[PDB]
Amino acid sequence: NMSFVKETVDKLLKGYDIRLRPDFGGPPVCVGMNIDIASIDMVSEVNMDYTLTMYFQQYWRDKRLAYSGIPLNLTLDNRVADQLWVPDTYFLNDKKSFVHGVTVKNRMIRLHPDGTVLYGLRITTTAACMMDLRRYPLDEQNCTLEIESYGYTTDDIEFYWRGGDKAVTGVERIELPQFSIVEHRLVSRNVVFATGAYPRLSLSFRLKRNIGYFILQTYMPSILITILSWVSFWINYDASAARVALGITTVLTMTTINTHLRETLPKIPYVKAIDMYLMGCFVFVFLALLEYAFVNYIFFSQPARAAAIDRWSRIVFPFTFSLFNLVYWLYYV
Amino acid sequence: NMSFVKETVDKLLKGYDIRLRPDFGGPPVCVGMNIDIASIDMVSEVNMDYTLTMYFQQYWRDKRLAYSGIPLNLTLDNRVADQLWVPDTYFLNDKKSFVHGVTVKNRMIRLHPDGTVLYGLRITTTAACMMDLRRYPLDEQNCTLEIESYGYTTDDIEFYWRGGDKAVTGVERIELPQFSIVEHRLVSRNVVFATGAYPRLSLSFRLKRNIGYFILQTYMPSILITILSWVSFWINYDASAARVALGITTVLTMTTINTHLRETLPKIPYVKAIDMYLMGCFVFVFLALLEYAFVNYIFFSQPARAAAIDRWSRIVFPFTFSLFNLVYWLYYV
Amino acid sequence: NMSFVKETVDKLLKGYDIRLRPDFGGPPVCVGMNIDIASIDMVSEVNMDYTLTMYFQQYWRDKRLAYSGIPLNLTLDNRVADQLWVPDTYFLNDKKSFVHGVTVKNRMIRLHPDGTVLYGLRITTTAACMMDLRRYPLDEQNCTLEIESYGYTTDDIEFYWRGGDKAVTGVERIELPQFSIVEHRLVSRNVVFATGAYPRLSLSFRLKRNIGYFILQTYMPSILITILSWVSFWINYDASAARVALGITTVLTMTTINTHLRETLPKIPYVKAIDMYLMGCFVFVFLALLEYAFVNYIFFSQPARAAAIDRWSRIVFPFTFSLFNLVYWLYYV
Amino acid sequence: QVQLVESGLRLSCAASGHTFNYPIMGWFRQAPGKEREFVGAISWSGGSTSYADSVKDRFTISRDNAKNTVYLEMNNLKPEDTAVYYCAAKGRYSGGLYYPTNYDYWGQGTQVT
Amino acid sequence: TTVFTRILDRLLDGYDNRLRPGLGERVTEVKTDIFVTSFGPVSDHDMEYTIDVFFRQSWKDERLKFKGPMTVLRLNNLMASKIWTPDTFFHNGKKSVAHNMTMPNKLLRITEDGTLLYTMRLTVRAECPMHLEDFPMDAHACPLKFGSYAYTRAEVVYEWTREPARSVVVAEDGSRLNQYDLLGQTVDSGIVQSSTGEYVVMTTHFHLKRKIGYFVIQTYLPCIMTVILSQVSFWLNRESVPARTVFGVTTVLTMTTLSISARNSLPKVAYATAMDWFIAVCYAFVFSALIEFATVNYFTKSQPARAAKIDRLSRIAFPLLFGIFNLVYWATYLNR
Amino acid sequence: TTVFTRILDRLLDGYDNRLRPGLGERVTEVKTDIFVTSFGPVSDHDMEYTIDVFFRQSWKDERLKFKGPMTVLRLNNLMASKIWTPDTFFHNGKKSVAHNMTMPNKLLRITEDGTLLYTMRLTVRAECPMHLEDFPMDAHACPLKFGSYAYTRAEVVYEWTREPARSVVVAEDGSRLNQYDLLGQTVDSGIVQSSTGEYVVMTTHFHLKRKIGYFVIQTYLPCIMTVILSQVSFWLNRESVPARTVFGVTTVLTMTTLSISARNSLPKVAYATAMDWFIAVCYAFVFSALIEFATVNYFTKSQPARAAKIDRLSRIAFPLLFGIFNLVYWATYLNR
Ligand SMILES: *[C@@H]1O[C@H](CO)[C@@H](O[C@@H]2O[C@H](CO)[C@@H](O[C@@H]3O[C@H](CO[C@H]4O[C@H](CO)[C@@H](O)[C@H](O)[C@@H]4O)[C@@H](O)[C@H](O[C@H]4O[C@H](CO)[C@@H](O)[C@H](O)[C@@H]4O)[C@@H]3O)[C@H](O)[C@H]2NC(C)=O)[C@H](O)[C@H]1NC(C)=O
Ligand SMILES: *[C@@H]1O[C@H](CO)[C@@H](O[C@@H]2O[C@H](CO)[C@@H](O[C@@H]3O[C@H](CO[C@H]4O[C@H](CO)[C@@H](O)[C@H](O)[C@@H]4O)[C@@H](O)[C@H](O[C@H]4O[C@H](CO)[C@@H](O)[C@H](O)[C@@H]4O)[C@@H]3O)[C@H](O)[C@H]2NC(C)=O)[C@H](O)[C@H]1NC(C)=O
Ligand SMILES: CCCCCCCC/C=C/CCCCCCCC(=O)O[C@@H](COC(=O)CCCCCCCCCCCCCCC)COP(=O)([O-])OCC[N+](C)(C)C
Ligand SMILES: CCCCCCCC/C=C\CCCCCCCC(=O)O[C@@H](COC(=O)CCCCCCCCCCCCCCC)COP(=O)([O-])OCC[N+](C)(C)C
Ligand SMILES: *[C@@H]1O[C@H](CO)[C@@H](O[C@@H]2O[C@H](CO)[C@@H](O)[C@H](O)[C@H]2NC(C)=O)[C@H](O)[C@H]1NC(C)=O
Ligand SMILES: [Cl-]
Ligand SMILES: [Cl-]
Repeated sequence: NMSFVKETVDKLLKGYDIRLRPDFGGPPVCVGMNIDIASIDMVSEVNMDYTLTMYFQQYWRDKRLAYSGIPLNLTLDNRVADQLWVPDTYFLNDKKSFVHGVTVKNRMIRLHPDGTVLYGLRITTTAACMMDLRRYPLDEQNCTLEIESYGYTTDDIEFYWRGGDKAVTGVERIELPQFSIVEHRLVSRNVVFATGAYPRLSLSFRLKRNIGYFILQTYMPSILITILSWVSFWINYDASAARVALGITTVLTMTTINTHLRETLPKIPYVKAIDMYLMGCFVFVFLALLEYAFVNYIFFSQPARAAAIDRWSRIVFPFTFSLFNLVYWLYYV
Repeated sequence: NMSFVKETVDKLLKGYDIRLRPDFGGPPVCVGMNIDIASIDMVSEVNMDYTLTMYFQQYWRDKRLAYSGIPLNLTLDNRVADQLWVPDTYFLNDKKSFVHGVTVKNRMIRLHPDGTVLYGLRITTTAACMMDLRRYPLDEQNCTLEIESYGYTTDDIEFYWRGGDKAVTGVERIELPQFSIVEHRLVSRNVVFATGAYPRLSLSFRLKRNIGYFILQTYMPSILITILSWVSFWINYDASAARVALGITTVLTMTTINTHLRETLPKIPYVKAIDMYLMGCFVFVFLALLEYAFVNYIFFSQPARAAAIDRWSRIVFPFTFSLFNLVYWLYYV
Repeated sequence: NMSFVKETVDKLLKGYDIRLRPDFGGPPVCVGMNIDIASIDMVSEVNMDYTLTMYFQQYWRDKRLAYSGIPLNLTLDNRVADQLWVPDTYFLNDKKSFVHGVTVKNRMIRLHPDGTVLYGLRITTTAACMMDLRRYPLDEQNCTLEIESYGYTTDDIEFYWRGGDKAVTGVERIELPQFSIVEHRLVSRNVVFATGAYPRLSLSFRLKRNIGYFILQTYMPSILITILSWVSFWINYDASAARVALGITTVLTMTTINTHLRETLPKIPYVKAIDMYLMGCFVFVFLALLEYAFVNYIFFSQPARAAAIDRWSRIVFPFTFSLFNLVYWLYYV
Repeated sequence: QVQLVESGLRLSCAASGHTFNYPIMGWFRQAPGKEREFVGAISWSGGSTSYADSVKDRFTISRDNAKNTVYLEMNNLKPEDTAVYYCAAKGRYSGGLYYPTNYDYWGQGTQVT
Repeated sequence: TTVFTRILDRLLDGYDNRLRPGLGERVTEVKTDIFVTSFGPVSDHDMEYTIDVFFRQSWKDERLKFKGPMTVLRLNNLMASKIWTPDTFFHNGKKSVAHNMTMPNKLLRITEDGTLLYTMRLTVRAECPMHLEDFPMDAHACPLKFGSYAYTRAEVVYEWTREPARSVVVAEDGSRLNQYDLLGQTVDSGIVQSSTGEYVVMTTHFHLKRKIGYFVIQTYLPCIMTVILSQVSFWLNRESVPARTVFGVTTVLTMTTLSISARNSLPKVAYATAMDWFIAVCYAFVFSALIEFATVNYFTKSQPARAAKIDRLSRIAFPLLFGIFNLVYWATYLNR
Repeated sequence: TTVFTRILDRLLDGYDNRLRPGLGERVTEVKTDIFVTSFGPVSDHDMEYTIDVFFRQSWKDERLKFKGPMTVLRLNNLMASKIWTPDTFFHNGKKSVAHNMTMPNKLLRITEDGTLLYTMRLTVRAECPMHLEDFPMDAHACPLKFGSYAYTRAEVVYEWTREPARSVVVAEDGSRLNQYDLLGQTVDSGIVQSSTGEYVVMTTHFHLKRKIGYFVIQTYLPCIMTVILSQVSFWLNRESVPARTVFGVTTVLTMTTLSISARNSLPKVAYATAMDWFIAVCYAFVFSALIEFATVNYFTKSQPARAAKIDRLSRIAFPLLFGIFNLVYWATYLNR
């Protein structure tokens, strides 16, 4: 009977005090939390953040809302959430959040006969993730979400993951364009500020970056240009114009590659692994041009010495480049 | 006397049903519209839209608001607009709109003794303009604003331009740096959807792009480089280094121009007139280098044939480039 | 005694009709205005607008708010501004404005015993400023802020600057990154639309662009490349490879400078002064390479004539470049 | 500041100075027994034109920015056109187009009959 | 007029909008249709698309049954804030807009027998996970899923207002696509399961195919002509060492410029697209042409016959291999 | 349960939130402190910085005394909307955010004697006027000033809740700076005057020092090596005219590429930074090397001794001048 259900619902909210938490002045109210991760959008190194869309559910008990005589769980219109008490949960490390509002506010209130309240929201939040891009693009990041109570201390409210380690779902279904989620972790703790101790839940992911794109587009061109720089050692030192043209155009190509990578890669103003590799390649081609200049200086008075220097360079340059690559890839992997 | 005016207005609003349109259940209500254009701030080919700021005035009659004893047209505070019936006018092709709200909401309500309401808004609207850019930068666009009733069919509401062709004013206030308004048009019609037939007004502008910037910045560099590539035909064929350097560096200069023009120009992913011109110039410089390659191949055993090919190139290339330019500039203009 | 102040405030607001202006049906209300400029952030040439933050103060008199027995000026909570009549002031040439609202609505209401109301707001506004860039980057602009009444014509409201020319403060303190403020001006007038005559206040600034950055960055590289182009005249005319390499590489460098300086400069597509200078420099390097073409073609049979052409070019090219510079720097400066 | 001069059936208005702050030029005529009447208006830049209701298809307004000139050619003159003519400049945010008060700088008079 | 005011007030007398129609008795049944007014831009970088629609819902609520002179009441949209409406949301939505100028773009209509028609105008940004391996010869199926947020399948079900193919209608002029062709759409319904229960979901897939002309005229043709240029070097004289060296090194520089340019328009993905493979093969060919000249120049003095043979065989091998690779590449990626 | 409801109702019985505490009798003393959870990004282009704070205020309102079983009421944030709160604002704030997910991030606590503790979580974008004549070796002192918008010094005053140096506390892991080092902070208070009266202002300066390694590895070293490469040309044979011409002109082009790239990372100011001077001097050196080759080549067939002399003197003159310039430049900009 719709009249009976209406009477029960507006009897529950008759003298309800939204200003007071359940069991106000008594023991803390326990709030369980569940998360369903719908998607993880753009991870950003320039902005040092990640966007996350989730279904965020909170479960608690409010004895003022217990009802009898109706053997059903009452899914109510979401607007009734403006008349109940709900926990003041917030995300410490978020920078911009919103609840979706098309075609209505993506909010759910479900009541149960013993006063149990289930409260769902759909949130897109841009949380802050500190990145350590010293080893970029061979880096591994750890990005978190910090769930906390703003007003209530541990004497008023306590959080827990409802379902243990199964509380958060949808992580294995996530696919990222540039990363791959190695692992995710759930943590429960307390944090003390000058105003008191508050309960804290933490959801962390460990992201590992994919290298194939970089191995194809930011390392192979530089390696090929450096190898092309060694072609000049096999040309006779008589051909001055040929060797000078080859060396100086190799330097120009290296400069072009570096300066366009600077504006293509994310603009992170400190040194990384890719920067060291590109600098090493630039130094190698500069040294090949320097070697030709030295040989050209002496090849008239001492022809045999210039020929010997060219022949030794043919061996030394590839071997030293291989050694440099070996040290680099052992240190950064 | 403030009290008499206040009681008159309170009487007018007392017993007023906002949920019902004027003459509800009877003949349709007629709404007259004026637009005074403050500006067209932006036209975007990347996003295919344009931003427009306007003063939008609506005129109608509601007999429930007819008042006597005060021979003055009551200019009321904007907040009173929240208590009356207004038409549910919308713009079908708008993506993002707002009513200016500093220092107060830019809204005006004025009443007349016979119950005639004048209702004014100040609106910035981004409206979608689908552009055929196949002739860019020599293109001509047509951008429209569609004004419709969302909820009321032709049985309920009727639109008209108040003042005929003088309804929309301020067209001369439009200052687009790269376009120039050719003509604006007013149209009135009906549109049928699965829910019914609705009145429609349409305000359209014709835009002509300014070609001078593109001639100075895009066509002249390519023309000069293509001409420079013909210098090779006047250099003796024994000078292999000079002619090879000239040809390959003209190819590199054309490639640099095209690749940088791809970034500088708005990203319109299909073929336009400028792309055809640049590809034609690239083909021309490529053919000049090919001509030298052939001449250098055959010049050792048949000097007469090589000299003849050089002499004929000196005429054929300028003539063919002139013909290509003639066809292009006759087709696209 | 807070009770007496509370009852006085309640008495003032009891029976108060916010929909009617002071002296409704009588003489117009005179509103004085002050502005304190706090910053001018970004004078943009792409969008042709500027951002301005200010403290906007309005003064008027309302006898309905006159109180006695309290020898104080009542600074009230800003929410009481929602219970009074405030002028419908708006900025006629704004594109997007807001009133700051952290930590609360940045707004002030101060009442005086005789009914004088002081109403303060803190506003950040983006305002349109149409720019004549035909002399860029040697240009001078004039940017305005227009203040008008949206609903009340001159039969109801009047505007004036409070303090005369001292009304607007903080202009001398402003430090724009790329301009310098030369003079600001205050104007009061009337403006007639089809709906009637409205009061208008106008605050204008005159800006002169700083040029030293462009001299060091935009003009000198082009001048140096053009000077380097004349080195070809001092190389022997039989050295084909050296002279052709020099000419075509200077053409490539000039092209690189132009294509990468169009991106740095504002992307407003029409001609400017720097564009003309860059095109002149491009034409000069092009003509140097063409001159070598002539000399190379002629020198085989007429060495004296070719040497004469080179010797004359060594004087003609710098002289004509100096003449071009003289005409340019007299036409624009 | 914009200085306006008149020349010249045909009339020509030539302006000098800060013609960018005043992008719109307008023609007005004053009758002894009436008020000043709007005749036409031309934008310096875009070239868009507006005319009065009683001067359509008879008077025409054009512009050449090369010498900063705006031209008004008059055809099929009628006896009701005996008035003293003026050319005026209107600011960018000066309001309506048909009202002489909105125009800042006015030219000198001219009799046509 | 006052008659209709009385009827409207009588309808809302004791009405409880917190409760769905037929709560505790039956299942609320909602019939839906979509009129797409414009299929907006598709973004590969954000993996999403935009779409503007009229979203129409219909259901039955006996509490709003009335009787009067008119059969249907076409009410103002504010009335919809006083009755129960479905809480439909788009599962893959990202940030949608319920349009609000100059009034809320909503219509509510009540038939005399209690049928509610509720329509609104929406701009929906939806996520479209794309597999860009075959870029730019890739076809996509961008989805749009909607359903109830709080009511499970035991309380609220959704159905298409007519046969499912005819319940999503795209306007004739409604296509804001620049680099895609909208081939068609398929329409379906199903059940989804979440931790809070079983829900009904209504799905539409829009099938798109990228247009290739821009990339051909911007990337493929310049790269092919650069490779042909690099192979043209084999016909120059072995004696002109500076000429052939300048040819090879400047062709490498041109290929580097072209590939750097083509990298900017390519979406950032870990895997290699088709364009990446093409660019890599062109780069390898140009590099090999320079290495071939170095080899020929090595033997040009001591073994001239070998140098001539290497040049002569290269003049055939390089074009043949490039033609074979082009044939294989286009055959693989065009009849996919 | 009902006891606290009636306590709150009695507290709000007759309370006027339009009147400040102690109005007409004393000065409302407000104590303030700030907990910086993260010092956000600093932008040179927009001349601003972001900062995320817990902003805490505390004052006394005699109208809000109570007696009950508890000494402190730790209430909902909505209660704060019903009482008088200070109208604090940030004098150089640009566009700040009071966070609102999932509820308003505010807490109000009332003590039995009438003491109010009021805390909110904010994100503030604030102006930081930067002098960039020493870029990229520039240090800045970004301010943050706050105070009452409407209440003059005779009505509301502000104090730091403890010692001024200990009232602004930065979290250990709260530093989102990639380009700068947060050296420290200075905390002060003062008085400002304006057209409306005299106001108390509270100031915090955050001292930032830019990190230079990125520009050393990206701009300074390539420019230095390009200049050294240009000066290497003096050691090539004079008879090798095409070689030396190609060397000089291609080095000029390489310097042009480097200068263009380094010119996009600079902030768009209208004066000369340290980077601009370095780049200009390097450009001049490369240009002068090419001019020197031209001069030497002009004398090779008429006065070979003079050409040899010019080359052998340039080989010493150019490196010495470049080294002296580098010593002066780094001594000037690094000891500063
Ligand atoms: C990304 O980086 C973050 C750090 O920034 C990592 O987060 C840490 O994760 C570890 C677990 O991997 C956490 O350690 C665990 O903390 C629990 C809570 O500690 C609080 O509460 C206890 C009382 O319950 C107090 O004693 C303590 O001081 C804290 O206040 C503990 O319960 C856990 O105990 C486990 O280990 C101990 C032995 O060390 C055993 O005896 C226990 O039985 C139990 O197994 C544990 O100590 C740590 O707190 C997290 N730090 C933060 C700041 O959140 C993420 O893991 C990382 N992401 C990924 C994917 O790895
Ligand atoms: C940026 O560009 C704007 C224009 O777009 C310039 O604004 C103009 O500024 C001048 C002043 O420099 C304004 O001219 C002044 O207008 C005053 C008001 O005029 C109105 O009211 C009078 C009646 O009082 C009417 O007759 C008139 O039609 C207007 O409705 C006048 O009072 C001023 O007169 C003063 O000078 C004259 C001589 O020129 C004397 O005879 C007077 O006695 C008196 O001293 C004056 O005419 C002009 O109106 C402004 N234009 C607009 C559109 O607002 C800015 O100055 C410019 N910025 C900078 C920094 O230069
Ligand atoms: C054969 C095989 C070869 C292989 C090669 C492989 C090569 C591989 C690569 C190699 C390149 C490695 C570059 C490392 C750069 C580190 C910079 C640094 O730490 O600076 C610090 C000190 O520095 C200073 O205080 C001054 C820095 C500028 C000095 C310039 C000297 C120029 C001399 C010219 C003489 C001209 C003479 C001319 C004569 C004719 C300051 O650092 P910070 O401020 O704390 O911030 C930095 C940290 N950050 C990253 C977070 C920003
Ligand atoms: C003096 C003389 C002066 C002359 C001046 C001349 C000036 C000339 C100026 C301009 C020229 C302009 C040309 C424009 C071309 C546009 C592309 C095109 O055709 O698209 C069409 C088809 O496209 C395709 O099918 C793409 C693949 C085609 C096959 C390419 C094979 C290359 C083989 C190389 C072998 C090398 C072997 C080397 C051996 C050594 C249409 O495509 P769309 O409609 O855009 O989209 C369709 C998308 N869809 C198909 C996925 C659904
Ligand atoms: C109302 O909600 C309660 C609590 O979720 C439901 O009871 C659960 O039912 C599931 C059915 O699979 C069991 O697995 C749980 O163990 C039950 N929990 C408890 C505490 O009883 C109840 O069934 C729901 N009512 C209806 C009509 O669905
Ligand atoms: Cl598209
Ligand atoms: Cl930073």
